[PDB]
Amino acid sequence: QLSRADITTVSTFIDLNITMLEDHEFVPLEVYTRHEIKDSGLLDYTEVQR
Amino acid sequence: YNPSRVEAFHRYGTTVNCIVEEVDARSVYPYDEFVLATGDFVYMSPFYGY
Ligand SMILES: *[C@@H]1O[C@H](CO)[C@@H](O)[C@H](O)[C@H]1NC(C)=O
Repeated sequence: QLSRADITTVSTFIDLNITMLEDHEFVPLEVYTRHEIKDSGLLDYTEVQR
Repeated sequence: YNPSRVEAFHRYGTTVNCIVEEVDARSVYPYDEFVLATGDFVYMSPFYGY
């Protein structure tokens, strides 16, 4: 009696590798926050009047 | 009102016009002060009271 792995084996199937799409996490990103846009002005009427 | 016309003389004429208006007040956090529609600042919390 001999084991099943003692004889050479050939794959009769046509392998098809399937790599699922990895999960992705999106982080917040802004070129200019609303605070930066407000600060872009040279003068602010609110602060000047205050 | 202005003074009556008297030759080569300076005159002072006072005018007092009572005015009452309904203005929209605005305030921001910490709400320690508020502004008026006329652009005048009021350094008092809108909720101040006894
Ligand atoms: C992936 O597919 C290939 C054939 O494209 C196959 O040879 C391989 O054993 C498969 N599995 C792994 C883990 O690479």
